[PDB]
Amino acid sequence: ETAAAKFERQHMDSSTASSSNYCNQMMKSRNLTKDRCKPVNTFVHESLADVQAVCSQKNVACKNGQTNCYQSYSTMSITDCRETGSSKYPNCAYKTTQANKHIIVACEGNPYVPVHFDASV
Ligand SMILES: Nc1ncnc2c1ncn2[C@@H]1O[C@H](C(=O)NS(=O)(=O)C[C@H]2[C@@H](O)[C@H](n3ccc(=O)[nH]c3=O)O[C@@H]2CO)[C@@H](O)[C@H]1O
Repeated sequence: ETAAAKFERQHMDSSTASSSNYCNQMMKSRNLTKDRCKPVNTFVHESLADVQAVCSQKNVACKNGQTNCYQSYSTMSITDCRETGSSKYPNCAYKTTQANKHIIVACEGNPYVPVHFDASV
C-alpha cells in the first residue's frame, strides 16, 4: 500500500449524513481496528479532487514541526471518530460526530498529494 492509498483508505469517504453507527462500521470496514483500536480518526466527505487541491493551499506548520502541511481555504464536511470509554478490542466502539471545518493535511511526493491528516480547525 502506497502512502497516498493509505490516506484514501483512512481519511476519504466522498459523499454529497453519518448515523450514530457510522464510525463503528467505517473503522472496521476500512481496516483501522485490525491490530488495535485507533483512538481518533477523521473521514472527509468532499471530493478527492477538492482534498488533493489542499496541497496547493495555505502553508501552515505541522504538529511534528515539518513545513509540508496545508490548511484548506474553504470549510469541508467531515466526520470525527473517537473511541468510547467502554470500548474494548477487538470490539472497538466509537462516538460519531459530524462537523464542517477547515482541514490540515501533510503532502509528499510526485505527484504532490496528501499522506497524513494533521488536524481540523
Ligand atoms: N508532516 C508530515 N509529513 C509526512 N508524514 C507525517 C507528517 N507528520 C506526521 N506524519 C506521519 O504520520 C504517521 C502517524 O502515525 N502520525 S499520527 O499523528 O499519529 C496520525 C494521526 C492522525 O492522522 C489521526 N488524527 C488526528 C487528529 C484528527 O482530527 N483526525 C485524525 O484522523 O490520529 C492519528 C494519531 O494522532 C507517522 O508515522 C508520521 O510519519
